[PDB]
Amino acid sequence: LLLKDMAVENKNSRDAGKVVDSETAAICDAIFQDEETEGVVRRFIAEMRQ
Amino acid sequence: MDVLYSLSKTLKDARDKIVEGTLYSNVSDLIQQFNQMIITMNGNEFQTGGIGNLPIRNWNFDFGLLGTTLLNLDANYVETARNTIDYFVDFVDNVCMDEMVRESQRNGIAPQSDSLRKLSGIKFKRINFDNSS
Amino acid sequence: MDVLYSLSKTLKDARDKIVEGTLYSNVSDLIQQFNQMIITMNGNEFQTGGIGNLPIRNWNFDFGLLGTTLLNLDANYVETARNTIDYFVDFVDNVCMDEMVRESQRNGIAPQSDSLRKLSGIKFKRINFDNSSEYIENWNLQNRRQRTGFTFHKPNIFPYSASFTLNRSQPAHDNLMGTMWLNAGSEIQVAGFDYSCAINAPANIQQFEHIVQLRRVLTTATITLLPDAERFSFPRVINSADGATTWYFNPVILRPNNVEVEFLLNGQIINTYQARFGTIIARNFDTIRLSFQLMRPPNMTPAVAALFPNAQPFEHHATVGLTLRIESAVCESVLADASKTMLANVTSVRQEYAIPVGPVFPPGMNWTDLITNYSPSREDNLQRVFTVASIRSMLVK
Amino acid sequence: MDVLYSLSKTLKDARDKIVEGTLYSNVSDLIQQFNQMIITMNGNEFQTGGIGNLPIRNWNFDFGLLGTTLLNLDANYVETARNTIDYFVDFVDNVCMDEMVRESQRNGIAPQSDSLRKLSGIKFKRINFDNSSEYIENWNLQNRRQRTGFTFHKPNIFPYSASFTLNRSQPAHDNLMGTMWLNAGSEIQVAGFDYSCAINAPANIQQFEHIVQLRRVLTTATITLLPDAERFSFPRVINSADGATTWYFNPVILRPNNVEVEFLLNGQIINTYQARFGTIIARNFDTIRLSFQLMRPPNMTPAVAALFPNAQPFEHHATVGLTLRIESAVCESVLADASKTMLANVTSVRQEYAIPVGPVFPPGMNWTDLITNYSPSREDNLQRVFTVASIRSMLVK
Amino acid sequence: MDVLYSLSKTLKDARDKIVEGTLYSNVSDLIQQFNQMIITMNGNEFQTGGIGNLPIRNWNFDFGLLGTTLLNLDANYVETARNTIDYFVDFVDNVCMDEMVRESQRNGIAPQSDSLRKLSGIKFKRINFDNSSEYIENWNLQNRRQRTGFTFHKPNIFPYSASFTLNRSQPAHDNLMGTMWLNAGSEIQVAGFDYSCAINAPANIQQFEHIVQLRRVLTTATITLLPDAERFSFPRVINSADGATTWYFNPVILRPNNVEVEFLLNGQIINTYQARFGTIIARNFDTIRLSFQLMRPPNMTPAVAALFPNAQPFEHHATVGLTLRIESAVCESVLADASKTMLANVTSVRQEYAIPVGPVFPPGMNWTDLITNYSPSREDNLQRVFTVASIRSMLVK
Ligand SMILES: [Zn+2]
Repeated sequence: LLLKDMAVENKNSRDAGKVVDSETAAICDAIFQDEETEGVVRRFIAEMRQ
Repeated sequence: MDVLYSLSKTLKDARDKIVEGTLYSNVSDLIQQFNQMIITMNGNEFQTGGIGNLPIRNWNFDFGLLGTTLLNLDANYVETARNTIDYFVDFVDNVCMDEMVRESQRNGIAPQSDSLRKLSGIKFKRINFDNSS
Repeated sequence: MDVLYSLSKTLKDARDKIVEGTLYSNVSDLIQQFNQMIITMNGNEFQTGGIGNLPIRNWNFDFGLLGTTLLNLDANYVETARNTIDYFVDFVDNVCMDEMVRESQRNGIAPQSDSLRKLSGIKFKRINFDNSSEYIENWNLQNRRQRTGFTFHKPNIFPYSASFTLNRSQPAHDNLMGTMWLNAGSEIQVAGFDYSCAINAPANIQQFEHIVQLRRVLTTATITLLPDAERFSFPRVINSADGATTWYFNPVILRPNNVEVEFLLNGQIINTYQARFGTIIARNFDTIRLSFQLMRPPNMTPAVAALFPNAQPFEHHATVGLTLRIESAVCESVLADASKTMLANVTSVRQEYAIPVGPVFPPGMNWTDLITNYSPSREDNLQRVFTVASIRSMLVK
Repeated sequence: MDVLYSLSKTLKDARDKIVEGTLYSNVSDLIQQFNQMIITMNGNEFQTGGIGNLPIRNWNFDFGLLGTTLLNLDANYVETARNTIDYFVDFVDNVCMDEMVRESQRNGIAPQSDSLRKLSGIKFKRINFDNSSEYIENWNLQNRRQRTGFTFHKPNIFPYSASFTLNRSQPAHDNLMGTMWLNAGSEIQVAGFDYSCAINAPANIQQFEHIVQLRRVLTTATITLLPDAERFSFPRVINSADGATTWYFNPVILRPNNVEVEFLLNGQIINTYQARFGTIIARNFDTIRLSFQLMRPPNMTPAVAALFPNAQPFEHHATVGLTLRIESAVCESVLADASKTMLANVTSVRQEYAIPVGPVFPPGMNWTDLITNYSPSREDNLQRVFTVASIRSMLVK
Repeated sequence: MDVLYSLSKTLKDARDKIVEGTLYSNVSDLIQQFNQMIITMNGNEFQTGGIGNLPIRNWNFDFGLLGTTLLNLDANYVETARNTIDYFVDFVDNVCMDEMVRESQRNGIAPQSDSLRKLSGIKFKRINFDNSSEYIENWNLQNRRQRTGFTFHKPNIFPYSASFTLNRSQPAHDNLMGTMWLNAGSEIQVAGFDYSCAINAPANIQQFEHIVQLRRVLTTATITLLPDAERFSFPRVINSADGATTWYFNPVILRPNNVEVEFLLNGQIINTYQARFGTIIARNFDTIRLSFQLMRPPNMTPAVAALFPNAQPFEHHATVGLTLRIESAVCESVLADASKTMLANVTSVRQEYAIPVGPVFPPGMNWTDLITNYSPSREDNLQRVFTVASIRSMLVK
């Protein structure tokens, strides 16, 4: 296995982010918006770069 | 000189603020500073001792950055870090001691050791920080 | 019970083979066993303590498992594991100790504590594994009604006994004949004395004998037998048999004559050695009989002749002796010896927690008292209690 | 360090489980571990020796892995393997020895040699496994900070000390009162003597006491306590305290009266035994106090009365004594004992290679000197050095 | 031979790791090994016994394999297994015993019995496995002709010897000078006596010396050396050298002066200690030499002066002594010691079955006789026989 072959854009956040796979992606964008999710969440999702 | 200072507050605020547990953003501003260092260093070779009973030790730099990621720092993250710190500690000790014994009349306020003279170099100034000690 | 055992070898082979770095495929077979446990446990509640100065700590179970995955182990993996182990350690300790104090006249061979009684339950049997620890090894072989066996360096078979027997005495205690000895642990020292130096004895020889009956049979014993009893080779002032006065013993030592050691089993001579000093083997015996004589020297230089007059006062007391030490032996029953810490562990846990004297063991787990009246109940309880101490020492020393 | 350990259990479980005829699958889990090693190694070069008479040999690695397609090994398989093992054996030996000689005051608990310092490196951790060897087991538990613990037979806790204390003396040394003793290894013998046989003493009783302070706490100790000190039961000519003359000791032995043994910990009595001879347990102590008395016999036969006149000269010297032996015990610190070869291994390697005296250990690794001033530095160095000796003995004896 | 070994570790690791409960996965690697055996055996036929009082027994093989199916183990699984094990146990016992009796001069190293000779056959080699049992470990290393080594507590290196040597004597035996000693097991006690208290000796000092030659080299020895020989500190009446009369020994003990212990190897001093009492290390030696002196006290209180007149009769005999004990050591040759049961096992099996005296071993496997004339043949036979005893003790104690 290899990962580049699964690269995906973490639509949100400042440091050009390319997360694991589609599902990984979805989830992020999803939660990002469920307003009742600790400020730490967006943060983590955010800055966490490949 | 001032250079030297940083090297430490770097490590202290490091061996201190970096521990199994802490949340991410409490090291963001710090982590950076750190890496910045490793970079400037890697490639340059050093030498301490040569006087009296002071062992002549050789130092080399070639360490990987960091996994600027994981949220609530996992144990594993630390240990891979602490291993890198310990080489710098054992380093600085030898650096301090080596410059803590040489005396110069004419100009005795300036750096003496081959170790430090090299630090006052410009290419290193990229490190200085938090001079509150 | 056997259950219990596992719990440990699990943890040991765990706190041992699980270190930052090792390759997974070294623990694959292990990891499994582990998890299997957690499962069987989770959903169970326990309670230990309640006696004397022993705290009553309560426990519950609810744990996640372990990724099986990863070529090698990362530090993080360990710490999340060690945290789970430490709760089990601190657990077992409390479990052992709780069953290491209770005694039962009836079934002193069965589980006691609310903690363990629950373990012998069937639903827990799914955890047994690797029974190679010498003690459990023998626990099983016995439960199946078979031939047991243990190993001991300087076993502790002789209850302390230090006394004498005057075969010829008189009020003044100026012309005595008899024996004095010290039986303790794995050693026997015995001296035969004759104040008259066999002056009026047939063939000028006085016969002596010392018999020691073991409370348990010893097999495969390696024994050191030496002439002389150093312990009884010096001047002494001793209390009389009735305690009313004191007598004087002023020995002069001669070589024991016609030494014969017999190791008997149920009255039968199994091994016999005639005047053989050094290392001898006694393969199976429940009794030791030492026979030796004092023979008046037929030829004496003046200095010697002067010690042994034809008439009283007898001022130098002719003495012959023997020393016998059991270096190692095998016993079918547990015993204290000079190397194992079992007795000390059991005795120490009871002392530390101020455990009250019970119906089976003598106060303070006193060895002499225990071995002197080594009843079946004391032995079954001792074995249970020694086996638990050995399970505990695999993790906690 | 732990690294080091593996290297061996690897080889042992290797030179052991790898023989002409075993089914592959009995080593599948093993084989792997092995190879894994070779890999991590190859490439890096080492330096051992470079001190005293110790040779400086250079080791380099260039090896091919092991089988993978086998079903019960063929002789040929072994030999091609054994050839590779032998280079590692001869290696480790040189590695152990090189780190078994260096000492350091500041940090004498860490790796010293260029050989080992390189091993603690991270890129090697990938080897560690099966940490069941009692010593390494305790090495780890200490790095994390917890309850360590070792097992010893006839522990060597008492530095050699053979002396006396005259509580009543005079130039002629014809009416002395005091004690003499021998503390050595795991044994203590002490005698109290009173030339006057307590003729003018209150209640005709002379009190004696002997205190021994251990340099380390012993727990779980199984101890033999016997009345009398045979070592001090015979006539002696001894040097006076000031070395200016010699006195005469002519003992006659009486039973020690009101014997009380206390095992104290930080000044507190943990265990106390009153006149109990035989086997006793002392569960945790750093001090032993033996108190005993000489009581003038209230009733004496003529022969006895004659030894103890109302006026000098006092020609027979009343003596009472005790003998105490620690058969086994547990200590949180490494110690020499009567069974383990660690001290002897370390001392022997240093002697054979003419290793110069260093800054930590006394000349010749002298046990008495070491235990007398058992500093933290000496203990950390001793433990490091003992653990290495134990790693070495798994392969080389 | 190695074959034999396996057979056991197979059963042990079997009767141990196989029980009502555990997961298959923990024995998968094991189960296999087992079956593999049954196969190789089945079809073959054996014969054991036939000598002395040893019963003759024939054995055949025809057994089913093992269910390599289940996820766990059900009680029923065990019982159907244990039944098969018990036949092998009762087998091996008979196999061991049968080869543990036969001796042979020419080739006293290789197998003897019809039972074992058949095992060394090639077709069975398909069974070797896990040789971590200290003894077999060394059995192999010796085949490959390499450096062996065992571990012993209170080894048994000194054949019993208790005697004296009068360096100055006369018919009346009233002014003797010489030494007396006891060498036995791991201990030596030697006393030097001078009835004249060196009154006419140069520098008023009498030199003594005691040399003991070991039959095998001991390495890594931890030794206790103490001043005084308690065994020779009391009054004795001894037989004269020619057995024609008896002399009187009335010792008074003085500290040994200028004590020097040398541990030599092939005439070379390997270790030397000057007046060092307590624990000392002797790293490699085949000879011990103890030199010590009696120095007449230059200053004497009246009581002392009275014991040592300028002219005979000499009534108090000045004596100095030493005690040396080898607590532990390593030997390249098998030896009896204070902990191992090997000698006792071999001796016991031979005694129980009334095995006739053979051409190699002394009657009764007498240790003193054996170690006194420890020929290569006796050692090879002893090692074979000790290794078998150790294989047997893994299952039968
Ligand atoms: Zn012992």
